[PDB]
Amino acid sequence: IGFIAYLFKIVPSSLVPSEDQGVIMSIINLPSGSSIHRTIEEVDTINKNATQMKEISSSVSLIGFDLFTSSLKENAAAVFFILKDWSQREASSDQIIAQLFGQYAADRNALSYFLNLPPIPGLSLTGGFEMYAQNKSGKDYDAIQQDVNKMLELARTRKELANVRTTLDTSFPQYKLIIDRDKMKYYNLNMQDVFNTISATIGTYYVNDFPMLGKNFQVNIRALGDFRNTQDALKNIYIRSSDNKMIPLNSFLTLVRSAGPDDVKRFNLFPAALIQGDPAPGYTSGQAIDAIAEVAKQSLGDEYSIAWSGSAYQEVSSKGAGAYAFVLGMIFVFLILAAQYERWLMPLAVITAVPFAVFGSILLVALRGFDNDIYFQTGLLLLIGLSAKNAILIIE
Amino acid sequence: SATIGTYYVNDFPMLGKNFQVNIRALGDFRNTQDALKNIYIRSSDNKMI
Amino acid sequence: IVLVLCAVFIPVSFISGFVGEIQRQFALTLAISVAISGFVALTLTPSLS
Amino acid sequence: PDQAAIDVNNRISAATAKLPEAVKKLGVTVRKSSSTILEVVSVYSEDSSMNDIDIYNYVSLNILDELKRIPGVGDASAIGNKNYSMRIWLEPDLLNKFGVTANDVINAVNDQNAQYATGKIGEEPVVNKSPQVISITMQGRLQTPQEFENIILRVNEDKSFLRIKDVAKVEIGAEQYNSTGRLNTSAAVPIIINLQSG
Amino acid sequence: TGADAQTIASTVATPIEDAINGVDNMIYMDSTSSPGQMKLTVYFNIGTDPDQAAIDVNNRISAATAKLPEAVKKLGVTVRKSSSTILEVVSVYSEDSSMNDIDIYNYVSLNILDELKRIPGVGDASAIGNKNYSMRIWLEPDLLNKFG
Amino acid sequence: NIILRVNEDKSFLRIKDVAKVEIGAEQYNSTGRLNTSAAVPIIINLQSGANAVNTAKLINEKMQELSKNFPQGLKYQIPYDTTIFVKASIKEVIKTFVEALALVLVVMYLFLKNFKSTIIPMIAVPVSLLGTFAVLYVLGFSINLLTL
Repeated sequence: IGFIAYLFKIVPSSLVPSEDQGVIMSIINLPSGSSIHRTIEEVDTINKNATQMKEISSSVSLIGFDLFTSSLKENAAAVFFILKDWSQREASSDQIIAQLFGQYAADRNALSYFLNLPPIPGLSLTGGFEMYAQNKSGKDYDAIQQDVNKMLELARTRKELANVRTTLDTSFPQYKLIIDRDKMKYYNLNMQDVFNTISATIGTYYVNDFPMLGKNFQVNIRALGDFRNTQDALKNIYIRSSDNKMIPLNSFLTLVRSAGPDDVKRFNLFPAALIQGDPAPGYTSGQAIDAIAEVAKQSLGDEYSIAWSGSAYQEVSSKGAGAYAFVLGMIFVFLILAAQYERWLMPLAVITAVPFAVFGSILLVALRGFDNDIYFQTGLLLLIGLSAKNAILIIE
Repeated sequence: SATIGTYYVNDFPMLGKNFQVNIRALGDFRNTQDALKNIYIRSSDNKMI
Repeated sequence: IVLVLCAVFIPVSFISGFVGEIQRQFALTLAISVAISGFVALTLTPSLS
Repeated sequence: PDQAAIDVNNRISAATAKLPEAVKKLGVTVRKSSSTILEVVSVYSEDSSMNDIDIYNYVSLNILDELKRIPGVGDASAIGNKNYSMRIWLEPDLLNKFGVTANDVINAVNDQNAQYATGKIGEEPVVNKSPQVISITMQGRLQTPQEFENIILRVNEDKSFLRIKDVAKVEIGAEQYNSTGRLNTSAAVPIIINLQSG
Repeated sequence: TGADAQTIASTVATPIEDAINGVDNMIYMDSTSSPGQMKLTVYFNIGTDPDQAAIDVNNRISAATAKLPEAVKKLGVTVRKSSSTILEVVSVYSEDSSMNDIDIYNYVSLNILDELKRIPGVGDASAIGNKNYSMRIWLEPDLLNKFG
Repeated sequence: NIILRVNEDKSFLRIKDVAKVEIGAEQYNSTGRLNTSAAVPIIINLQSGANAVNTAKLINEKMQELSKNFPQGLKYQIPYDTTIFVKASIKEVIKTFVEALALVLVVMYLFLKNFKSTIIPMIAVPVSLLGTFAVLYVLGFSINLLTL
């Protein structure tokens, strides 16, 4: 019994083992500033290098599309690699992922993470765990940015975590327009007219629909290419005052550069970032989750509170339920054995066979290196039943 | 509605949440029954009535 | 034997959750299978033998 | 109750268009009043340092949301109905003196204090194919009483701007002063909590 | 159409998030704001029926519509039962390369996407990109200024 | 040909003069690719509480029907689908079932010399399994790899 306790202590935990689904999804995140054509080039190069590997059969890419949030970002790109059939290929998915990482370690410009599909599709899209650093007392997202940077560094310091990354990014370049209200009104210009001109010339202005091939399609108005680019747009645009005099927009509008986050996320009414990490090879999902929780508690301040999602939330919420079900089943087995046998004591002897089955299961799993998981607990429950059955044969 | 009553023009930001902007005449003027005398309107001919 | 097997499987039915559904699938399947097999052993098997 | 609420919501959704402009702007709310009160947490200022408005807004911003988080709390709502608002107090005598009516003030406030959209520089339909795309941000919103006081109603023939500060007094106050809540002598705001069903 | 994510989050997500808060059997809630769009995802317990969950979310948002600042743009507001799982991805690719991406996308959206939506057991069928036909009008600022 | 101004010479000023009009995409930001070829990938979200395999069969059939009507030089490929994994796993589990049944037969014959003694429990096995399926139908529990 003591050995059973020790083995249970030493066995790693994880909700579900990593499965080889035959599809490798790669998330390519170009720097924030870079536009779509750069991502097209990088994704094409990634496909060209990957398709050379024989195990990978075909690749389907989603350029300009953020896979996990479904957002449409110019820099983000998502690439799925379809492997050969399991019978055909000899190298498992994880080995191909490692080979691809080795191949593309050289590419400094583009950050690429190769991840296997989650064993349970429903819980989450990313195979790795999902952790959120909620800031209860935060004020601005730049503070969040440097705090999560420290947290991510300390996460990569640990061995139990691999491919740790954060969705939040405040390095995006932005332009802030400052309206000189005094001068604008001195020019007898309505604010809304100026902002309509800005929206139409720089952005797309949806005016109304027009009919084509039956369905109604939008009509959009925008400036022509180069005029938007180079930060000199305002000089070319003109707005007419109430006196019917052309007024260049550069007179009362100034464009000042700045940096601010593109995407802003809130979780349970708290600004937060999304920290997603893939458990390192040789360590299970439970170990990685415990490790990242510890790193979050240490590096991040006491203001930050960790919340779970997807598979990590399932595991953290369902911990101990298996043990509770096991003990409840044992007590009901005791009661039914006592009822059938009509003697209180003998059910104790019947139960005492269960520890042998539990010891065998845990010992063999520990020897094979397998980790504790839901399937392990179900197996333990059924073996509780089978050991009991052997005990009934002898005691009756 | 702007002088005697409250006119909800638009929202303004404060403490992260949007709060109303309301225009009303100073309470001293609108309390009497003769409040209408002090109020004036433009007659669309650049004349106050 | 059938009683001991179904008794251990019954408490699984009550617990609900992500683990609850997974364990309950096995609980139900094994329980019904053992029940039918026990009925067979009680009745059909001796007659056939 | 959920079925009744959803059909009532669906019907008022179709009926919303017929209503006047102001009702549509404020919106029509559908809720279920079946549940009864569980308690009435009254928050009072013993020293009277903070007036009813501050107590009501602090409770709404910081207290109410926390109580909503508590499990089993179906609803939480204060009774004051006095949230913050940039009240602009017009002075008819000054308005008459400066030749500006309330309609001009309404137009100026509506026009100047408003955030509209903007595009992004360097988007894909470009010959240049610029290295990076930069998103234009243009707020155009006022958030302080000093900023509101600087709204320009009219520009005189002499180049001196007429502003709301000349013809009104701007301050932050409650949206409505019709109600007041007092526990004993001290002012307060009553927070009513309805138990979650089941 | 256009805006910054910070303002959208703080003004829109929070008043809606509190309104949703307290919904029956919500394991967790998350919101994400992007330039021109806001996405709010609400999750529920495994046993909770997503249909009744959507009904209750609609009830709560209706009740709290008073504290809502989404009024500036009412052209699109959606509450949809969402499924994380994607059954499959179908790539419609032209051999001859005669049709460019825009034409292929428009043809797919017109013909195949609707029929797939109809097919039973399909919760949603969507195509990446929004490259629908549109009557783009490219203003020329030089000529626009020249003609007044 | 939309008219902007009369021009007081009775010569209308039209949008053609100040802008160029062309039909194009609403947004050109995102593009999809299948291998080197360009394509529009459509993602099919399984409806909550729906069968994946049956839907996939329905989709594949419908997409074949539409493929009959595709314009010249158009092909469809389903690079990624979750139904293939399910089918492979189910077939593997069936093979495991057959192997286990054969092993049980061998053990039973080894222990009980007579053939009849071996078949009698072996013919007791199918009735129990089939009854399990029947009660699964009564209780409305979907067949999973867990059940197998």
